[PDB]
Amino acid sequence: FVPWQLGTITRHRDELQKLLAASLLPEHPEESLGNPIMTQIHQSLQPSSPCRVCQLLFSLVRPMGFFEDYACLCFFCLYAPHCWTSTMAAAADLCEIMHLHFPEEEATYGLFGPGRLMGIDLQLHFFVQKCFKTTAAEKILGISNLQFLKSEFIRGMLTGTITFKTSWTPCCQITDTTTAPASGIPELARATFCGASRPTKPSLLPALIDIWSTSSELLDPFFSPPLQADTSQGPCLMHPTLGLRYKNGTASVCLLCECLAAHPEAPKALQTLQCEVMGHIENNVKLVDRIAFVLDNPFAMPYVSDPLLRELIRGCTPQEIHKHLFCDPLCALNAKVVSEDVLFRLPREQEYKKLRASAAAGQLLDANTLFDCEVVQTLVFLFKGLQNARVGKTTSLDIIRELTAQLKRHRLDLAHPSQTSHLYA
Amino acid sequence: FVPWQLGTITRHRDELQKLLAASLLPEHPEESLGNPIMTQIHQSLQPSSPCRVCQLLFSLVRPMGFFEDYACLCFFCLYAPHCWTSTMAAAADLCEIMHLHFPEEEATYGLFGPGRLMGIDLQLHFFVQKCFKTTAAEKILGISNLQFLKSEFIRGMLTGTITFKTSWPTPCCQITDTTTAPASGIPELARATFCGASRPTKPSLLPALIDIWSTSSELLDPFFSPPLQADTSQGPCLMHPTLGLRYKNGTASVCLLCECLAAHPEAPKALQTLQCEVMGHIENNVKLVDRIAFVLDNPFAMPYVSDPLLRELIRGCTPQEIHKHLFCDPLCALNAKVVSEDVLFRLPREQEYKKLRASAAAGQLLDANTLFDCEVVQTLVFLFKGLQNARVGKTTSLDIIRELTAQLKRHRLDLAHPSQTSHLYA
Ligand SMILES: [Zn+2]
Ligand SMILES: [Zn+2]
Ligand SMILES: [Zn+2]
Ligand SMILES: [Zn+2]
Ligand SMILES: [Zn+2]
Ligand SMILES: [Zn+2]
Repeated sequence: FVPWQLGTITRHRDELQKLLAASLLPEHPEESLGNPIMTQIHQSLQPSSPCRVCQLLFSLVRPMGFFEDYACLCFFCLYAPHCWTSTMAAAADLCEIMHLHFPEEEATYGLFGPGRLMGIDLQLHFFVQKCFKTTAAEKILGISNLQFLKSEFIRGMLTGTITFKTSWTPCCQITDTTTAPASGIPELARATFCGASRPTKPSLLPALIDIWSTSSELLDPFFSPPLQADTSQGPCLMHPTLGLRYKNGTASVCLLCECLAAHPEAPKALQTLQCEVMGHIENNVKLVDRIAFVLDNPFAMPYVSDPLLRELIRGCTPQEIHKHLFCDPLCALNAKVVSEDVLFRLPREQEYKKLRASAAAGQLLDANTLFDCEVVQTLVFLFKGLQNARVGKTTSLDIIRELTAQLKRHRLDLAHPSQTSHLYA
Repeated sequence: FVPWQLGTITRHRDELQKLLAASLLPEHPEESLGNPIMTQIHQSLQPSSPCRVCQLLFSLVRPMGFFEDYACLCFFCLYAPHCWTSTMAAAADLCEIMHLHFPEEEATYGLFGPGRLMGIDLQLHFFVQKCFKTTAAEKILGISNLQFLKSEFIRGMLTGTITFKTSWPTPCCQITDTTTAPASGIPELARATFCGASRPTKPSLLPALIDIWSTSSELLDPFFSPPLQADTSQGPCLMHPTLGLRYKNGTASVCLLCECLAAHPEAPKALQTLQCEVMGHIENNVKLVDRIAFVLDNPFAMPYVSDPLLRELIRGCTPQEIHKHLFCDPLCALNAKVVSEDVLFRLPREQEYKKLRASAAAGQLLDANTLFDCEVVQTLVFLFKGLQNARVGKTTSLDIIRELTAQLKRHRLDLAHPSQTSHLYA
């Protein structure tokens, strides 16, 4: 069983349809007193609510093919960026794990939608809170403080306003002066996915473009949206920012972060683009002009094989590319955690079988070895929260002050977060 | 091809008139819902919009001496003050460079105006942001923070209010790197090319200044005819750093002595000699504005100035304009520190000039102005002019003033205290 397979998405087009419909915003929220979808998402974001996915799983465990297939999904999620595509894929792969190991269970059918799992529940379990990580007991209270803050500011993005200064061991491996520097993905994963030997799994770009052009205007039939649904903002309740807002030629749903999780050569295609932008021009041309100059060229970016991804990146505005490579802290967090090999290279069966054994034995899920820091993660969500919701000016500049300090402690070079918050969505 | 030539201005009177017309303010701005000129300038000042001049250039390369003629223009700007005249000259010399090396492409004609280039675009590219300086890649992010601040406060001067403490942050420049020697002058290649009494000077740009600004403004109390429905009391001020002409205490937001620094070959040394006369001749406690009046009442004043036009202009300025320029305004101080009258106005020796161009086209001479170059001090100067010409909160206004005073002392610039200056002058 392997995650991130476009085929798994098409197989469950029926169930996902229930998930995609349930992840759209109401067309006219002001004309109803409530809405059951928003009520449940809002409930998932209250700090003392149960985790609906953790509760589903415990329901099923009170085989062997199951702890080893589930631990694969967890490992893939741990090495995946935070975005819509990762939630879609984790949704599909959770269907498959449930249809594989539990075909007789009623929880397996009608898995998504109102009263069952929702997009936000996937986000919380696999990406925001990472319930699957193996963590020591003495780290539990500390983690809950940070999870509390994340829930509050994510809920703020849903409802529109916020209700830190009171609330705020080295935090991670980077700030750890003892540790040996990060090699890369752990050894067993490098053995299993790496090497010129490997063909690619199918790209998720077609599904992404279908769903989002059908149910939003992000890009100006797998998914059919209802009316009394907001077809201008897409299935954004599966995205970290919970909405689609436009500013300065950018949008709150970053398309290049979607590419990091939906296409096999996006991680490095962008890393080389960043290198071309910094290195080719040797004078004081500003970053959005450098991007226009690099991508003005008719052959632009030959290092990218798939002409579709090339067509997409060259179609982005210089502001979208500026925001993603140099400004937004969540884009920076997304780029540092992804492993394009784990996500998209077809695994070698001999090495994969030990990986499943090791992960289900609880050995590869303690931390993302490329980047893993709940402190920086939390501030990234706090920042996106002040960017997308009403927040007090004084806490707002408190977050900005601390995020900048941590960005430097962790060797992440961005424009100043206050500039980023002025410029972009 | 040599920049800063009155002749270059004269031949392109056609394109340059179109720039001056597009550089006046609306006559009655409140009676229209918008204005395409103001909308575009305001668009050029947003931090994530492209540089129109950079975009013109890349569109033109996507010859063998274009890169060297453009690099000469850049070198001159680097050693030119920030003012109307320097924007006019860069406009003219950009025309000339386009007719020499790109005469069949349509971009060259209709170079200026709505939908094309504007004064703000020339100012941003050649003077405020200096896109041509050779900068290391690892320093770009930091630079964009400072350019952000500059754009915002210049945009405030355009619209009237501002929309620092959040964004503000090794020596910053050669002045505060106290392990280096104190600056002596322009590079050797430039010294060889421009210096020596043997060298004849190019024509004074003062007539062009005096003509254009008297026909389309009141700054002085036909190259250019202004349209109707335009504010003919403020001149082509959208080519000037303050984006308007306002008056206070016998001064105006357009400083005439800064125009002279860029428009006339002996203004830099004349004013520095005047500064010595003002400081040194009186030996008792007479105020600076009276000392200025005493030096310039004498009928034989400033005999070190040969050109009687420059001499009469300086002597006609009010003691506040001269007080403001020599002792108070921080943008006037930066302008005096950056300018080289030799580069701008002495006829180059062609054998050494060929070496200059090769160096400048190879990027070696555009790393930094060796007389003064500090983007920190540049940014604070634009912040201060912004609080002076636009609505800014009291707490952030007094924050700029205190940081600017600290940097002024750290860079050995002796000015009156900026709070005094902000109270006194435009
Ligand atoms: Zn969970
Ligand atoms: Zn950390
Ligand atoms: Zn992104
Ligand atoms: Zn430029
Ligand atoms: Zn300095
Ligand atoms: Zn001046």
